[PDB]
Amino acid sequence: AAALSEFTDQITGREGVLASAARLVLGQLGLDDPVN
Amino acid sequence: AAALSEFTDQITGREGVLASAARLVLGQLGLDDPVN
Amino acid sequence: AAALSEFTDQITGREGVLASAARLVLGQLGLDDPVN
Repeated sequence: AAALSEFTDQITGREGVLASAARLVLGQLGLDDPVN
Repeated sequence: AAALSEFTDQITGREGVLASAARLVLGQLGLDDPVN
Repeated sequence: AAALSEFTDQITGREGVLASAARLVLGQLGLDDPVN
């Protein structure tokens, strides 16, 4: 009953979904830098 | 030809879409703090 | 009133969306070859 495949698939699918969506909404991320 | 309505609507709608996607993909954001 | 930007943006965004959907629904495309 190894069911890790479905959780990995959904994690990858929503990751791709957010990556595709956030590219064109001009939502910049990671503008911060470690300055401490 | 005041078309600002459509750009404002799409910005808000895709912002809502990414917010909806964010919560259930356990993607924590803003974990950083200003420590400088 | 140059509005080509919004049509280009939506075309690219939905193209990215369909590409994102394609690669986990195991929908193989282009399996055909020109054999004529």
